Amino acid sequence: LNSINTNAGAMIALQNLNGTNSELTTVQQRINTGKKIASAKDNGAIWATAKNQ
Amino acid sequence: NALKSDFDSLRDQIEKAATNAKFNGVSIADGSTTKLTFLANSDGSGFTVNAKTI
Repeated sequence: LNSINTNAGAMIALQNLNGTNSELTTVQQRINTGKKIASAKDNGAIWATAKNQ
Repeated sequence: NALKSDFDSLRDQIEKAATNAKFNGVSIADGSTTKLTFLANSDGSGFTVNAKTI
């Protein structure tokens, strides 16, 4: 296909770029807090355990 | 009598120090359980640590 109306490769590049953006957001939250479990959204079990302890 | 009172105070302090040694609601030295098992591999194998009551 040599269509003018759509191009799936740009879509796949957007998905990969958004996944890299999400992983950067995770690393950025973990660097600005200094903890890998800094909130219940990260992982609730160890989070609540450390909070009560 | 004074030496006996010192002995009893030391013994009560050991009992408190033994009872208070817990983390995350469990203890390996208070005698509440025989052993604790932590994950050792991805298949579910454990790393047993026998309790040693003090």
